[PDB]
Amino acid sequence: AFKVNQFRKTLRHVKNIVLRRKNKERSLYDLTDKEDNVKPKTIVFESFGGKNYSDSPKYIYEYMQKYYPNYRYIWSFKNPDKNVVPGSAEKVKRNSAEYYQAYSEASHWVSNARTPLYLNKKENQTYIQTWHGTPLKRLANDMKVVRMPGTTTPKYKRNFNRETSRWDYLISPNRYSTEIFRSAFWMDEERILEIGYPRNDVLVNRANDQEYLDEIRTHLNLPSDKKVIMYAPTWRDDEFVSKGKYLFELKIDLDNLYKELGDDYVILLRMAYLISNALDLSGYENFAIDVSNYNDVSELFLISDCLITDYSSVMFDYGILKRPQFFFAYDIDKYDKGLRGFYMNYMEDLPGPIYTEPYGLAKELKNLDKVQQQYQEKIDAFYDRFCSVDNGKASQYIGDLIHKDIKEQLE
Amino acid sequence: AFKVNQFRKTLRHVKNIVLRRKNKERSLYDLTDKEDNVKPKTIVFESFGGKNYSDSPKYIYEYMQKYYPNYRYIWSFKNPDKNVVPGSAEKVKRNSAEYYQAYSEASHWVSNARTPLYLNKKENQTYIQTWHGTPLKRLANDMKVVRMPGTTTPKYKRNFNRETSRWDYLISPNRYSTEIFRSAFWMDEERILEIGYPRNDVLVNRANDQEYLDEIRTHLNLPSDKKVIMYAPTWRDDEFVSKGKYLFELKIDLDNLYKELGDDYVILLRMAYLISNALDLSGYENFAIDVSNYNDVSELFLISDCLITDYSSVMFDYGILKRPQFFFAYDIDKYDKGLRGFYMNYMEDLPGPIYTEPYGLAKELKNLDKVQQQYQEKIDAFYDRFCSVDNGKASQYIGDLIHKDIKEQLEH
Amino acid sequence: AFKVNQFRKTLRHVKNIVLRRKNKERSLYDLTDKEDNVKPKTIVFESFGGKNYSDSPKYIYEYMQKYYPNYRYIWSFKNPDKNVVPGSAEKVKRNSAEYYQAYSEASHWVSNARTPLYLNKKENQTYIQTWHGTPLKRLANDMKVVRMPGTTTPKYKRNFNRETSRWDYLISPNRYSTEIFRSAFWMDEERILEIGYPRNDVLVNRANDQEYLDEIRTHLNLPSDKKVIMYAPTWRDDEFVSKGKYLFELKIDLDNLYKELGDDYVILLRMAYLISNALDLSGYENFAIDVSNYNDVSELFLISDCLITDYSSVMFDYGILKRPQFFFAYDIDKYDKGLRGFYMNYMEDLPGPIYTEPYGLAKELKNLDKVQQQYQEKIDAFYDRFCSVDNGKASQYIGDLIHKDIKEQLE
Amino acid sequence: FKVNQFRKTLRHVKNIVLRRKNKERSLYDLTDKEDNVKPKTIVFESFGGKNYSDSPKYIYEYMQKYYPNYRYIWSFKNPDKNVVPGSAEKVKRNSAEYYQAYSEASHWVSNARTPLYLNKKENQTYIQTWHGTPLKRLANDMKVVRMPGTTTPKYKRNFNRETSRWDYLISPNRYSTEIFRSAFWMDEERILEIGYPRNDVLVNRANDQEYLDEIRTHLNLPSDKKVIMYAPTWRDDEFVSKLFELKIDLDNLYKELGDDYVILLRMAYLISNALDLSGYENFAIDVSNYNDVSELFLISDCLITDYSSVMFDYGILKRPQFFFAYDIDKYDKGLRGFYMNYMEDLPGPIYTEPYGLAKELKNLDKVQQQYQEKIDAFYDRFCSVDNGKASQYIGDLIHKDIKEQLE
Ligand SMILES: O=C(O)CN(CCN(CC(=O)O)CC(=O)O)CC(=O)O
Ligand SMILES: O=C(O)CN(CCN(CC(=O)O)CC(=O)O)CC(=O)O
Ligand SMILES: [Cl-]
Ligand SMILES: [Cl-]
Ligand SMILES: [Cl-]
Ligand SMILES: [Cl-]
Ligand SMILES: [Cl-]
Ligand SMILES: [Cl-]
Ligand SMILES: [Cl-]
Ligand SMILES: [Cl-]
Ligand SMILES: [Cl-]
Ligand SMILES: [Cl-]
Ligand SMILES: [Cl-]
Ligand SMILES: [Cl-]
Ligand SMILES: [Cl-]
Ligand SMILES: [Cl-]
Ligand SMILES: [Cl-]
Ligand SMILES: [Cl-]
Ligand SMILES: [Cl-]
Ligand SMILES: [Cl-]
Repeated sequence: AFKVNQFRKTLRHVKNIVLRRKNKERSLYDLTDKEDNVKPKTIVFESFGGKNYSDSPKYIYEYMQKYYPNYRYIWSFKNPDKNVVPGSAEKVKRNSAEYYQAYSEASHWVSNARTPLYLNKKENQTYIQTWHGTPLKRLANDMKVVRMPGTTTPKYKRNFNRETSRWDYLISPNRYSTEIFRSAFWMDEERILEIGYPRNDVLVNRANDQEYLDEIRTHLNLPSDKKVIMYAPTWRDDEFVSKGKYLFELKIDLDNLYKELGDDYVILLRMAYLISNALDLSGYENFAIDVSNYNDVSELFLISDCLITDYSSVMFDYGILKRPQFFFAYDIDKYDKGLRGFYMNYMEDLPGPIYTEPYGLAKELKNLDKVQQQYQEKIDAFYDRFCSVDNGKASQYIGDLIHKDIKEQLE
Repeated sequence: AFKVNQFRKTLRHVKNIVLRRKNKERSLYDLTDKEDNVKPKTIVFESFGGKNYSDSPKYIYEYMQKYYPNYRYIWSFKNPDKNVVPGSAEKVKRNSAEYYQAYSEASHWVSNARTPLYLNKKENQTYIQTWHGTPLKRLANDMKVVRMPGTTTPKYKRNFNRETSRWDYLISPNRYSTEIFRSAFWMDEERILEIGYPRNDVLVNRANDQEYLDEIRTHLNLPSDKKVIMYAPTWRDDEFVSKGKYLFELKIDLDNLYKELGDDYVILLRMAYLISNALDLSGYENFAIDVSNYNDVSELFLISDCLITDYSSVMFDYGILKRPQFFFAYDIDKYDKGLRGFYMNYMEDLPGPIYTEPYGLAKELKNLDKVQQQYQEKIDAFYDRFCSVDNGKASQYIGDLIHKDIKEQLEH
Repeated sequence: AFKVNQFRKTLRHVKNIVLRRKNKERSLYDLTDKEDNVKPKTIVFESFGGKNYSDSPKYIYEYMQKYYPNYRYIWSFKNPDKNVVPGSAEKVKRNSAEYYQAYSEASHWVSNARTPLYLNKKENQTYIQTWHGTPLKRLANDMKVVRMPGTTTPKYKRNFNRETSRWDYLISPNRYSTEIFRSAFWMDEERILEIGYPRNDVLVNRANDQEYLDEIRTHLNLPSDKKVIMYAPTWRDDEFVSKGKYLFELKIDLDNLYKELGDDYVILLRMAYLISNALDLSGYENFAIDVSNYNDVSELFLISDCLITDYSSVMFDYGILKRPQFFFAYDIDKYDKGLRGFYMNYMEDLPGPIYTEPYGLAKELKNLDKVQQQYQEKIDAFYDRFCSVDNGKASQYIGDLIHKDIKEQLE
Repeated sequence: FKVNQFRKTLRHVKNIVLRRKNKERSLYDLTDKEDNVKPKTIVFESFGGKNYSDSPKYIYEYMQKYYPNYRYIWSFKNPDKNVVPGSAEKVKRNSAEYYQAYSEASHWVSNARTPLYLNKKENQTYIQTWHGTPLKRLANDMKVVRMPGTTTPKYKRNFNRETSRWDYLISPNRYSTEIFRSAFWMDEERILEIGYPRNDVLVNRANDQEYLDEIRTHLNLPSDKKVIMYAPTWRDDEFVSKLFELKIDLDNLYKELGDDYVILLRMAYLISNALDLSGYENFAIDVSNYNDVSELFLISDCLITDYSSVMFDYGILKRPQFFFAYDIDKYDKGLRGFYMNYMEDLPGPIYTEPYGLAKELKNLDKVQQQYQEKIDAFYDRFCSVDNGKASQYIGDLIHKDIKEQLE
């Protein structure tokens, strides 16, 4: 009478219930997850595995809120109380009974990072995967070796693969990424929507919306007369030391930037969360504004006159605006010398100069116009390759597609 | 008080019974295994995860068959039928119900390699570990990376440490080794018995027993008029290609060795189980003798006039005989250039010459006595550092220790 | 070492879970129930094995609702949606996860009948048994033969003894009952609270509460000028015939009772659940009121000018009111001729006449004050033996015992 | 994965881990498939394994001669204390070997009930010889059974379960058949009226003077003396003091008959080792533990019994019987709790005092004429059926049965 798989689960759950394991919520879900639980107008959102309300899901959501308030919107979070969601969406805490109800019921899953393999994406449901940016470093399959603790390359890749096979829909911002995903994610071009990122929507539809460039600016208490510079270096293992209490000042040399640019500029510093609540910005008030904790990074872009980064997929997002970029790669030699661990030729076809010391960077920074002119060539070359595909309608395209998928399911 | 461990095993075992899983024998054992099971006069032996009747545990056991024949002797094998054990030992097949009774009951485990962590070594029993050679490559905790599929370096070292912590006694051949075990295996000097390897007993006790040497030689159908070169390279992953059906002839070049040394010598080829049954010694009959499957390596050392290896710990055992050794390291370049990946300075303090090419090896082999004087300096020095401790009396020291351990247990 | 009792339960539970047995809830309970589940201020109630909200456990629960609202009250039923409980108590259905949780946590059980042997009464827990009436017929240990199916006399006695051994306190109404309980129940005088029946409080406290008599009288649509007779015979197996679709009219002859008293009296029939829904009362309306399903038997006693019974322990409770009783023992012949199957001498020391034919009865029932005087002797003697204990503070004594018992534990 | 197999599976996990003794049984229950049956294996047991005796014996002895070729198995409580001739191997009850035997056999031969935890598959032919013509009513025909631990309905139920598995049931007479068809819930089609295999030697040997001689000197009996057998059934009433001499008055019998007779006492196993027979040496022989009872009847010139089914066996020899019913009042005054009319149609006199009994015993030949009538009426009602070829009939039937299975 009893099937073998149900049995294995039946025991697992007996063990979680009697030993008071916290995963009892999960095992129950495994036993009772039926293809019949799906409610065609329940859609579940989650971004970066629950840290945020943010990114492509946010916008795919905000659009679907203005055009179909009639559906049941659920968001998932690590700490639902510490997040704020506009509209009629209800929120669920990761790993609670509600969390699993939601994922079981939903006809659609919107997400921008991997969702856990312990969740059944039934053949009954559509998992739309937006991902979170054009790749610069190699990921998934294309990685060579991965000495990540607790997990080995083959196992890590087997698992990443089990997860992409669940992607009914994978978004792409460009053929560069489409070409890449196909190999890296074990995808079939059939399922890749080359429609651009919904989070990048507002880079197209608002680049000139002054009352809105002003909300952002006066939200951050930014000076009335000063142009904006964003700096966003990627995380580097290296630089962590001594409990993470007192850091050494940024290599970009802040005291310098204050001397050279303090009159004409202000610098939005966007660091990793560990450098940030370790950074003392005493006596840089109204010059360096810490911006690492700001929810929506696309808004930061809209108000920036240029973007200093190093090895980061954000250059591909900012490029939509065709503004100048500088690449402050002080540790470019420690990074393989001439590394092909990069899907692109970093040494040639990015839209700005590569600086290793931060002083000719600052000087150059004085006159943006000379840089915009000098590099207009490489900046447009960049815009056609990696940015020429966003409509401003990406949130629309996905949201509509959902809707469409859910009229059919309504027959 | 609810016993949360006992619960986890009753479930696991219910699972194995209902699903017809083969580990059902294992999970019963785990559920039911009490200290009260141990029979002070039961002793288990296993060598190389149950592949052989061989090595230290063989000798530790042969000694005991002769001086304490009244204890219950159980040997463990992957395939007991395909193994022949002298004396009174009963044999158990691994992962069979008897395998488990035998380890549950035994007051002493003897092994020369790792025994599985699913077996419970109660506070009640004594796990004596002999290991299987003086370390040259670095092992266990001393390793840097281990891209061994299925397991990550931390979780492999974790497990190893789990195993060594169960070693009540660990045998050692030399102060060199001891220093290393204490680190590589997480050992406390208290538990190390620097007494030499029981398997190396015959290398001392019988090295000049002519009649015994002759049983070994004629058991191997060797010429009478010819001296013996043994060749034992280690396993190389690199050299594997094409299903393991037709290897390329050994780098040592048999054809050349034949021309050069065919008149005075015969060469004993001791390879890995794979390079062996791919080899075609057609037309090297009575010169190249395949000897890969010969159960007792120590008997081979005894009849061997010199040894050729590369990076093997067998060089430390054969050193006991103060005979010549050549090191054909054809691929020394592809092993890190200058590799401290060894506990010793491989380029300097070993008992013979290092050859990267097999042709000047052959020549140098034509006159063993020159090599023996040329290197008597180094051969002796290598003996003082790695072989000085072997008594000949090592199966005795373990045999004794055990019996002495098991009178104590037959009183209070 | 190996905990064998636990092993036995783990196997049992594994068995129920895999086979989809309804008792899986029970066996989980047995495996996990532990002394530390007991919340000192949780108290379970149940009456007659979960049939009602009624009897002593009710009058205990209602008293603690007034003076000790702070505690957690749980009531147990077969069908909780079909029972109504005033106050703060939660209702658990029998044999359900919440029922077992309830008995696992409670510091005190209250019941008036036997509670199942599969519930563990930990040393931790105080089990109060109020029982449900002064014995007439002989019960438990004092029985001679019990040919009840599937179970032999020894095995029945063994299980009853198992139950009484967990009664931490047993209520008794009179020395006569104590004498008996002590033997029939294998009880220690020490554990017998001889305080009367809580369910019988109102017969002391409220006999004269003219406004309360009325709520009860108009609850039953009783005519105004008419006096009230209550007939309540015990169940007789012999009489059951024909699936229970049509009984031969009651031996008491309602047709006659109408002609004789249909002007002055109304008669309240309290019968067994099978005789009651087989009774045709066409044309006895406003004379014969079926009152079998009435929830509170004491309220009926209060408004009863006299009780007609036969071999029931109700004669004992109704005695507190010192009103007249008639014993219509039509079948006294069949019951042994001269049976000592009764703890008391039925033939001699009861508070009224033994009629074996219902015609003399009716006549006598015409003039009630003549009966009252004729027996005001036998009636007082009976009240001095069986009813002289109830101060109507019985519900209180128990509530305060519990409340005291659970102050001690809170330290 | 079946629900029945899962229940057994769990049971065995329990028995094995708790080292219960029924581990041997739960295993049997798990692995017992129809495929285990070996057509030429036959199991014998008599009285639940206390003996090598009775009908199963004679069926076995007969097949030991005409079919030495089959595998014969006998089941005992204490195999090391029983002597079995011929090829048969033996099994101890509730051992691995016992469940083997019973799973493997194509035929079970027994004379009393065999346990319900044993699986009688469609594959197997269970033959019940039972053990005697009923005088006390049994099984379904019982009124009340206050046997401790169990209830009348649950007892009749379990018995009905056992008889439902008797493929063949043996019967000594129409009178028994009548009673079996009702008392054991039996089909008349399944009853073989052939008489008792164990009575075979009462027909075939009664005049074998050399056999009679072995039996007689086996017991060290005197040569000039005739032989009386006394076989009073058991009475619960009479157990006391963890005894009092027999109500038959051995002293009197020794006085009145000691010079012509010798008296064989066949008692219940409990009165046997409470009896002191000092000073009756060579008059009263205790014969209560003698393995074979048909050999006793053979050498008995008469039988003194009371309420026992042995009168029906001994009848075959048309010899005088006596019925010392000293306590026939306690036994219900006039009880029809008997299938027959005791007070009438039995082959002998009902005595209630032992003294007129002793006198009548003096001259057997006069007893034998006085009663020739009633003795014949008795041989005709209850013993006419016995061929002396019963053992033969089963033996062959089994042989005849297992030539079929062999195709
Ligand atoms: O019978 C089990 O529940 C326990 N088993 C089986 C594995 N468990 C672990 C799990 O929860 O994933 C479950 C199982 O696979 O049935 C072994 C374990 O505890 O490590
Ligand atoms: O009843 C059974 O299913 C078997 N067990 C009981 C089954 N339970 C224990 C219990 O119900 O008493 C656990 C198990 O399935 O064995 C009794 C036996 O030995 O015949
Ligand atoms: Cl829906
Ligand atoms: Cl022992
Ligand atoms: Cl094998
Ligand atoms: Cl460990
Ligand atoms: Cl080797
Ligand atoms: Cl358990
Ligand atoms: Cl509490
Ligand atoms: Cl309900
Ligand atoms: Cl309610
Ligand atoms: Cl009562
Ligand atoms: Cl009526
Ligand atoms: Cl099934
Ligand atoms: Cl069983
Ligand atoms: Cl066969
Ligand atoms: Cl029987
Ligand atoms: Cl059966
Ligand atoms: Cl019988
Ligand atoms: Cl006597």
